[PDB]
Amino acid sequence: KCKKTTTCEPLKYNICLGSVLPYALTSTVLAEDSSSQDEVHDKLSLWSGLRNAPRCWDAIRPLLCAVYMPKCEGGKVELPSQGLCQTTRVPCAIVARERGWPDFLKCTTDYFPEGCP
Ligand SMILES: CC1=C2C[C@H]3[C@@H](CC=C4C[C@@H](O)CC[C@@]43C)[C@@H]2CC[C@]12O[C@@H]1C[C@H](C)CN[C@H]1[C@H]2C
Repeated sequence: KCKKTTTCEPLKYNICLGSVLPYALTSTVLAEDSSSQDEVHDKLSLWSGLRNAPRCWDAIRPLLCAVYMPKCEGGKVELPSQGLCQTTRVPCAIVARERGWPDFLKCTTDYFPEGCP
């Protein structure tokens, strides 16, 4: 569905690349490059190397937050939508040409299901 069974843990940080998150629990299961919130914070630091291109940086940040620090509640996590995923393809093409999107950040419907509420 638009949710995935997981383990909820309390957010280590209330902040995701400049934005305050209106929830308290999260999970790392969507970010398949991170096995803890420490590594999540690490990989987000690396993602911050993109803020020299405000074009992509303004687009990719909701995506990064939705994937790396998603809202968890009752053993499930909110999955990022196809709509959100698609909006980053063009303005963040620099990511694709210089190293390439990780598989969990590519716009397949398994990671980013269409028609989410
Ligand atoms: C910021 C940046 C990126 C960090 C991203 C990478 C996509 C995938 C991952 C995997 C993820 O686990 C960690 C973050 C990482 C490495 C993306 C590629 C483009 C760029 O790398 C260039 C380096 C260059 C020196 C300057 N310009 C830099 C930027 C255009």
